[PDB]
Amino acid sequence: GVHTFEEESTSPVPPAKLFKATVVDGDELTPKLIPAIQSIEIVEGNGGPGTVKKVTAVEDGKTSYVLHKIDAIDEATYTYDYTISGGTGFQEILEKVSFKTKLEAADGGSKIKVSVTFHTKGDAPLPDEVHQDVKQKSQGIFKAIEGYVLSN
Repeated sequence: GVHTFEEESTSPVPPAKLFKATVVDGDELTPKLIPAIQSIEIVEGNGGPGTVKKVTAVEDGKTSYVLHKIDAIDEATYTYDYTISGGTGFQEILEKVSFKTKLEAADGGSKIKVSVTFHTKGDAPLPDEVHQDVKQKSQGIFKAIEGYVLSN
C-alpha cells in the first residue's frame, strides 16, 4: 500500500548553505550532532544516484541499521530524493520509505518541500506508531543540522 505525507516549511538558512549541510556534509555532521546515530557509511557508489548508505542507530544500548539509497541529487535545484529500506532496524510492515526533498530561495532564507511515501507489505494501512517514528527521526536530523548551520 502507498501512504503519502507532505510538509512545506521555511528556514532562515539560505538554500545553498542548508543543502551543503543536510546533503553534501550530512553523512559527516549527523553522527556528531545526533547521539542516537552512531555512523553513516557509503557501502555502494560515488555520492550520485544509486549510492547506498548504511545508517547505524542506537536505542537503549541496542544497535540496528537501515539502508539509505540516493534516487536523485541535484545541487543546482537543491533536490535530494532517497529511499530507506532493509537492515535490522526496519519496521517489518514496511517494504520501503521514499523521500522527495527540494529547497528554494525565499526572502534570504529557504522554502522546504518534503514528500514521504511509505510502501507497506500487501495492502496494510500505515500504523500511526511507524509514521511517527520515521517522521521524528528524519525531522530530528534535519532540525539538528539546520540549528547547527544557524549557530555557525
